[PDB]
Amino acid sequence: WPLSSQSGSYELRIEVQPKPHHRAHYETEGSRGAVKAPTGGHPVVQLHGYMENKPLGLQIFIGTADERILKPHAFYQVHRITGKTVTTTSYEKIVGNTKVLEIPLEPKNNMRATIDCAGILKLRNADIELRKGETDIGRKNTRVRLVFRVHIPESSGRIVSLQTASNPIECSQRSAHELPMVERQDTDSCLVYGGQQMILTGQNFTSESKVVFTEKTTDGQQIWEMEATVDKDKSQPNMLFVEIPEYRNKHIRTPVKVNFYVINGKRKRSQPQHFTYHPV
Amino acid sequence: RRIRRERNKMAAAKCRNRRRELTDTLQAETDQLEDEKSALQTEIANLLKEKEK
Amino acid sequence: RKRMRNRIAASKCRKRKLERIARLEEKVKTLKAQNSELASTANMLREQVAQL
DNA sequence: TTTGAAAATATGTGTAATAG
DNA sequence: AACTATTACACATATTTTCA
Repeated sequence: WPLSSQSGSYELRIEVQPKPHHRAHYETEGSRGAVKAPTGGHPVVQLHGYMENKPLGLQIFIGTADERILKPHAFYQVHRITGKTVTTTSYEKIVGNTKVLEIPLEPKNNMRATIDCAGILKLRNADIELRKGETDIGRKNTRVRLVFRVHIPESSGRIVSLQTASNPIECSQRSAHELPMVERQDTDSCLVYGGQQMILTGQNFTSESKVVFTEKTTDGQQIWEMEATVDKDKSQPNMLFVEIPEYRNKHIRTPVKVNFYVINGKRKRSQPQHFTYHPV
Repeated sequence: RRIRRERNKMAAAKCRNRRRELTDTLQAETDQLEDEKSALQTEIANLLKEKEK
Repeated sequence: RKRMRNRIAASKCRKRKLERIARLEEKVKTLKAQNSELASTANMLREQVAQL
């Protein structure tokens, strides 16, 4: 369902996130192994607070990423990966104009599930953009999140439905190499004056990297653009040192929400990051 | 009369910028409405949880 | 010379450019409409919970 | 399988012919 | 006439999909 849901009154959390990149494969290709973790291990999600003793069905499907509302991603589909040295997790594949996997959640294992049968398929853009109803162009649109749900039946016969999504994931071979990307920011806010160092940690940061700041209305209109001065004198491998810029109207009396992004050339920019300035 | 090109240059550019800004705006609009829509949906689900005590 | 294939691309590229805008408008109508109705169902439940 | 790229498209820019 | 908006064309670039 593209219908919203939450972390719940209990909690379904992702204990081990996926790697930032995962070149997915087409139908015209040999399948790739299912998504892995940065440690070489695998992604892990479990249900906390399940004081009961019956196996449920955790389902996963490839959702959208970027700064939009979570929605099953139309240009990508989960793929049941073949096998491992040890049959780790079993699967079940179904649809609804988009495939969905269901790996059993065992109480025996603390309602924890190691995801290693989750691969990703890529569909031809022109193939999708065809069906009437679709308004999103696939070009340049290559990011994703692994979405997981669980339906907890209750003693009252109720269904508390939970859902969670991983961190964005790049699937585009080229994009994964070209487009920069923040995964950690040192600070989330500060006051109007700015002039404070924010440590930005991510991938593909070069010496062409510039950090831009934006102000937009609910109207979707850019109201402000300010470039920050990142210490390009010397630094570590992949992490920029950003000097937060002063806000346009230092006289605000209520917190403003802004965005900033990293850019390496006209068409090589990161996804919009969040930031907020506080009044004085 | 090579200026003819300099101008037709902008002429074309103009029109092109027009069709872009237009479509970007639209993309903005739909994206926002989806924002609004989900907010209602989550609310509605919050009231149904609230209701059925 | 390979130009025969491009004329075909652009044509499609442009045609598609348009269809996109058209599809977006219809989607705005649809959403404005849906949202209105949902806005109501919201209020509706609101009063109800406020009387329970 | 996994990696890197050529081969194939898709989209931007400058022109030219043409409608308005 | 003289000028701008429009649309298709060839060529340059940008991304995607097919192959090795």
